[PDB]
Amino acid sequence: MRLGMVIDLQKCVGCGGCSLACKTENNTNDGIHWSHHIATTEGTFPDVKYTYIPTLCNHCDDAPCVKVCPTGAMHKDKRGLTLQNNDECIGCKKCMNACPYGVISFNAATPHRRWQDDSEVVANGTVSPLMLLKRTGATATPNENPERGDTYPMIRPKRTTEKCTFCDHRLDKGLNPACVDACPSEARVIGDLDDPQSKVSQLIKLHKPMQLKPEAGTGPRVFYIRSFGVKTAY
Amino acid sequence: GAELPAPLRRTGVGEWLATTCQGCTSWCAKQIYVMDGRALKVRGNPNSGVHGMSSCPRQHLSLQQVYDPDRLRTPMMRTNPKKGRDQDPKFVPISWDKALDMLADKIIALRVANEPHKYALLRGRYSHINDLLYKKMTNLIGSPNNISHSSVCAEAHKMGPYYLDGNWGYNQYDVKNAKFILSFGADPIASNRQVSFYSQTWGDSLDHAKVVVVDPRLSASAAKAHKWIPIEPGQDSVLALAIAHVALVEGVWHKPFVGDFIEGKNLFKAGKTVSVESFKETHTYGLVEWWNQALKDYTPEWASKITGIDPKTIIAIAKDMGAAAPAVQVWTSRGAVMQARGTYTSISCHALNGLFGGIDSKGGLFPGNKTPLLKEYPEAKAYMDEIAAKGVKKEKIDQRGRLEFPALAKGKSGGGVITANAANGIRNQDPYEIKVMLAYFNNFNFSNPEGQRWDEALSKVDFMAHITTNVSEFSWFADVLLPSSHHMFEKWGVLDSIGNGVAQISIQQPSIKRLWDTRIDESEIPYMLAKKLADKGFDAPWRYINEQIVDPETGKPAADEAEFAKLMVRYLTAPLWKEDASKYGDKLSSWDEFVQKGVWNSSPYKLEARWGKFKTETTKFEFYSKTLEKALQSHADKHKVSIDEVMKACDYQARGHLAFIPHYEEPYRFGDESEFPLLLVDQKSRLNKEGRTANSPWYYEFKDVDPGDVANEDVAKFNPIDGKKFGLKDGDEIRITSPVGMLTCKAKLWEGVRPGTVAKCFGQGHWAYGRYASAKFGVTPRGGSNNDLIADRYDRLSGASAFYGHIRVRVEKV
Ligand SMILES: Nc1nc2c(c(=O)[nH]1)N[C@H]1C(S)=C(S)[C@@H](COP(=O)(O)OP(=O)(O)OC[C@H]3O[C@@H](n4cnc5c(=O)[nH]c(N)nc54)[C@H](O)[C@@H]3O)O[C@H]1N2
Ligand SMILES: Nc1nc2c(c(=O)[nH]1)N[C@H]1C(S)=C(S)[C@@H](COP(=O)(O)OP(=O)(O)OC[C@H]3O[C@@H](n4cnc5c(=O)[nH]c(N)nc54)[C@H](O)[C@@H]3O)O[C@H]1N2
Ligand code: SF4
Ligand code: SF4
Ligand code: SF4
Ligand code: SF4
Ligand code: SF4
Ligand SMILES: [Mo]
Repeated sequence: MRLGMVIDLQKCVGCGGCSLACKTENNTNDGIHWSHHIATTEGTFPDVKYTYIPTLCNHCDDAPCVKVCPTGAMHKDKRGLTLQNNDECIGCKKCMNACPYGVISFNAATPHRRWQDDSEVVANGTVSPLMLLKRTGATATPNENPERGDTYPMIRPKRTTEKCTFCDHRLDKGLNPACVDACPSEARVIGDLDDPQSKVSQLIKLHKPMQLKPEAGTGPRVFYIRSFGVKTAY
Repeated sequence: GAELPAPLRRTGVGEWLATTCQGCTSWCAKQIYVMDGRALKVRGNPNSGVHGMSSCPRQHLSLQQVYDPDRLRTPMMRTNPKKGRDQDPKFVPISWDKALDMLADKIIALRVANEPHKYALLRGRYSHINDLLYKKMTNLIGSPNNISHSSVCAEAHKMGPYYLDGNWGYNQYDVKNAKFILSFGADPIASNRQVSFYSQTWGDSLDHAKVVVVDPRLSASAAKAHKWIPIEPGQDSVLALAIAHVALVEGVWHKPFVGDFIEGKNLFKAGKTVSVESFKETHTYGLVEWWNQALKDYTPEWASKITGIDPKTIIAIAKDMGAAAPAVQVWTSRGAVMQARGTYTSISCHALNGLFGGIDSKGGLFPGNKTPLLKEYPEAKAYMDEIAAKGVKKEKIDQRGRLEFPALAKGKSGGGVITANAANGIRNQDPYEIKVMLAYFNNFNFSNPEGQRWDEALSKVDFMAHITTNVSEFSWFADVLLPSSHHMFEKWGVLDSIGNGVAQISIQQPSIKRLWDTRIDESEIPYMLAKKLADKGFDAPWRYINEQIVDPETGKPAADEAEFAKLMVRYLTAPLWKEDASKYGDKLSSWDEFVQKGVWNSSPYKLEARWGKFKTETTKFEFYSKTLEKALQSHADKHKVSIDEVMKACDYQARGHLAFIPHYEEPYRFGDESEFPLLLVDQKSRLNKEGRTANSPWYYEFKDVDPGDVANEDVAKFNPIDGKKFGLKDGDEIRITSPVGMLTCKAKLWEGVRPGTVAKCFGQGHWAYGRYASAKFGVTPRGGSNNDLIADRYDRLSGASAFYGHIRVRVEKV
């Protein structure tokens, strides 16, 4: 089994809804986005092309982040996913240097520290992050998703790395990744690339698949098909 | 920690509750995922026939609005009797009873003094239960001044559809079946009125539709289009008119809709008039008169000289649209039409929807489907006393209907709101002073052009109360703050949406326990205020509510605030769930089923339904708008002048016949071009939930999803040509100055900007709202406020404020 994702760039409108869904799903600290993007502008006016490429962990066939991890915290599971036992992460950052794609973040900052602020913009009138935290019963942020704790810390400790888990906790329940459900055009599809009849397997035979940095030799399993833009008419 | 054992796992077991998003007038049906009493996720309501589960990205930002750490938790009163941008209000907390006591005393004082018309109700956003607070309460008090925000929105965008085919309203666009899409400034995968559905369909549609986007900037939509036309701001109608000209010369109008020459031969030759009697129109009126009076001379070469567009491109577009007809749809955005002469851009662009037959056709555009939703509570005439009956006849504070403010909504002189001009009437106490103001869900100091005029106006109002979640810029000037329960998570309401060939009606309901000591703007607060007014000797609002707004099943009035909030929605939606709505769409068995599904869908639109029966003077699609002539004649007769004198008084160039046909108005411009060499291209952020996500950190974290923009910054985008000309580099702190004001932000060089323009998102520049949206709350803004640059100007035929085309600016570093 080799789970992976196919992203249809013609369907994609570059809105970031996938990345925002990832924020709500996985309780990433402010500034940490497991799902993100690579956007480029090319050409000189008036012949200008803008392209948006959504990015995530490619859950590689030959993951360097796994090979360099001294504790074994970063590992492959039986679905082909690259996951992390956060409890065994010593924050050495070797995975970040080994990953060619820059999709791993390091919790140098105390996650959700801004919610400990108890100042009020209008005293005894407006509320505060800390008060809102107390009112809702949340531990770190009122937006924290408890589902995440099924398989991974809902709130990660400082001095650990983290990245896209392919919403493994949702897959365990037979559900879809949050970013897949969040896409208005159904541009994102996941499946078993070892199953020739899966939608993903058929998509990359029906369309020419493209990968990010295949020359790095990791065998990424996020594939891009088609084109964000179209050739200019007239 | 270890993975949890299956009996203790939590993924997927929470509850989904239906509501409606209002980040834009798409008004998408949603479900909220709730666990441990907290809202954790938003998704599109799968039962929605318009958009299904599809959503734009802003749905997730909703979660940082309800859980905004700068929301008000209590009513407040200011203790600084002075008001002003420089005056700290020194708000202190008070009870609801005390806050409404204060407001109630001021209202009753107006009535005792026979000046009820000096009360004003200001409405920003709203739901379809607004009639009580907006209209009925206001008129029962005795005021004509229920002032919506419609004219700072898109009323100019309704002029074409109304005066050509009788629709004072918006259209849905049949993208799934389109063969040609021509967008004058619309960016439907980022803004406009069904971002979820048009984002769902846009990329797929490129395989069967040729798409041209006309916009001074390379928008997301233009980046996914076959042609980007980087029009000079305010010149859109030149292209629309030349397309129509070529269509006639080439003989490729849609004959099943328009008609044809009696003898078959195409007699339209460039520059030469045609006999009206030689053509037989079918469902249109005025084609030949339009040609003879103007269109015969709107050649591709004439258009190329003004716009720089290749005439071969104009010709090729016209032919492509002819071959695609009737699967042709022309979009207009605020950008094209919210200009001082923009009524005729709406008309000129929308005329193409008739000429190529797209109106009410497959692949074209058409109005929202009919639904049985009620929009008003019962008439209140029997509850109007003599004080109220006299007050409601006074001239409105926004001066609608004066010679220079026709505001011809639905064909009526003084028929339309003039939101931005209410500040001027208040400012000048013309027609009279406003002494008591209630406002909700609005922030006109920030959202209206030259909003400092609202700073001034509000500082001159004896008593104002603001119904709001946050202390926004408008709130700064309030005497009393009345904190609103959040519309999307703590409120009963009802909304609608159109697209995908259907109209839907969706519920708003509380999905969490109310966080703070707030009340629902449109139900609980007017209810509580009516009780307070009745306690003080004015019980007409209370009697109206208790006798006329009763449960559709039990016939009983509400027993308390919470019951009334739901009753307001039950009453207007009863035709959907109490009665059989099968004739219009879904059959619902009960109120509970309506709430559980969360949405009612109409049947699919019947194509060509309006052909031959438009609500125009002729009942035809009017290229020569007898409908508009009649409205202008009414206004002219009212003021004892000719129509031409109305045109002159309203700073339009049209005279004679040109007042009634698609024609070219040179765009109005303000300021010396030598001193102010750049044209502002105002745009929305695709992460703006109107003016309400600037206090959401996730907004800034992903701000570069706006093509060309920069995460965690407010940037103005310049073409590198102008960057070199003005010595600008990426990241430079800059000041942008217009004749009426200035702002500071950062510079970004981007080739997707037409040279000679500067493209900058509206949405930042808050100095209040919250700690993330401002640098120093109440003092110093984050980013720059676009509307401080935009001179207070109007499309006087519609009443609309102008946000585009006339704004000249200069830029400098630091
Ligand atoms: N993301 C987001 N979407 C929204 C909203 C929001 O707040 N945020 N608000 C909703 C609301 S209330 C409204 S009324 C609708 C409005 O939706 P629209 O009427 O479709 O237009 P705007 O979204 O206001 O965007 C204006 C566009 O016009 C362009 N333009 C500016 N000047 C000119 C010109 O002179 N000629 C031409 N051809 N184009 C010009 C700007 O670049 C910009 O792309 O959007 C709704 N959709
Ligand atoms: N330069 C520029 N100006 C524009 C636009 C643009 O594109 N460019 N778009 C214009 C358009 S299309 C629109 S329709 C107008 C809208 O203009 P407005 O109607 O003034 O809307 P907002 O700016 O969003 O202000 C709404 C305010 O309601 C309060 N509030 C926030 N959330 C809630 C809630 O849940 N309940 C209640 N009771 N109150 C709440 C806050 O005070 C908030 O500032 O702005 C317009 N102005
Ligand atoms: S949600 Fe879908 S359309 Fe939007 S950026 Fe992500 S993949 Fe693209
Ligand atoms: S994308 Fe990077 S983090 Fe993800 S599996 Fe590959 S090497 Fe590891
Ligand atoms: S930072 Fe953690 S996951 Fe990465 S290599 Fe070091 S121990 Fe392994
Ligand atoms: S698969 Fe899940 S963890 Fe990965 S980017 Fe999508 S939402 Fe985030
Ligand atoms: S912001 Fe507008 S388009 Fe986006 S989900 Fe909300 S209502 Fe729909
Ligand atoms: Mo609007």
